[PDB]
Amino acid sequence: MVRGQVFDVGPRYTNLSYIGEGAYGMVCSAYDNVNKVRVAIKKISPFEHQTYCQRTLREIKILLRFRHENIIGINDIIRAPTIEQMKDVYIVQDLMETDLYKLLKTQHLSNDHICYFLYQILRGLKYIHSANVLHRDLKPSNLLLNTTCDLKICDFGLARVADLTEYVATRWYRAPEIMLNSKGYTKSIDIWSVGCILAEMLSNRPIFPGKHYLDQLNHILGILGSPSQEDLNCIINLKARNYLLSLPHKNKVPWNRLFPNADSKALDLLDKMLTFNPHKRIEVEQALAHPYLEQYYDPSDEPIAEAPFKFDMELDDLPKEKLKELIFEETARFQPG
Ligand SMILES: c1cc2nc(-c3cn[nH]c3)cnc2[nH]1
Repeated sequence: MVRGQVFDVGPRYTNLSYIGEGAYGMVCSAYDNVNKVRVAIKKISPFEHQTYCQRTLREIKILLRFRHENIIGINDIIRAPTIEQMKDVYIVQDLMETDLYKLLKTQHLSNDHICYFLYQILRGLKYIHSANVLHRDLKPSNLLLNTTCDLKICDFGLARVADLTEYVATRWYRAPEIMLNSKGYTKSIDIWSVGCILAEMLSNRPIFPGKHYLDQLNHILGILGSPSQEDLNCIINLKARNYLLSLPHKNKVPWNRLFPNADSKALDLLDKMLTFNPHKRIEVEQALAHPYLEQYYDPSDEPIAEAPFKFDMELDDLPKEKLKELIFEETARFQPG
């Protein structure tokens, strides 16, 4: 009953309004007749692909266990009463006004707004990393804003525990380790993404907008300069590593040349986040404690996870039929009864 596609969420949720297709499928706003407020509803139809099933179960478990101002929650989950009938799953969340991607398309951001947004992102990320979880897909369209500049991180379908050839909408925010298919990515890949987001807030355009795979690498090298052998210390393809090390030597481009009107403190922090070497890269607590964020930084008001997150049994080894069973169990609490 929307764009020709079924969206059965009534009778509680009425007055459907199409917002847009996303990672999982159709996203609509609806009127919650119980809470007398408009909400956002994700429709997911994952049960034919093993990876989508992973993503869905990942999203549900993470978001139901996390509790933080700067992280989207899950208000309700609608699905069929029997696992046989369950084809679609509807995830109900708070309706936000927009996301950072759209915002950066139309609006210029004051230095104080950039500073505050960055703080909220890192504050949320600090909690996520405290739960021993990597987000792995941080980007402007995954950062939601409400009417009063409150920021929430969303979409944890690609999240893993801190202990890939699938389609993604953009790779402009993926760390060099990820791009080079290394086997040992840590929490620092999220930090790299935030830096990219910081740079985009400062200029309203992406810092590394590659057209294709190898072009993505060239854009990075063109700004940061040629990587050393020590920078390329991850378990990576031997031929790909030799290729990078043989590319024309690039010098590092000064940040103030790319960002002439930016706060010098913002650029110093930006320099710490966009380091090629992951082990050189600044950590989330160190970023929060950077002078640029000093007016907001307060470790007494930055909640961490009560316990490190644990998918008690490992997930990507399970048949899609077993994952469906788990999704059914995790959503049983939201059923009438
Ligand atoms: C959960 C996802 C979501 N998305 C939007 C949104 C994104 N762009 N425009 C609205 C608003 N509220 C939301 N709640």
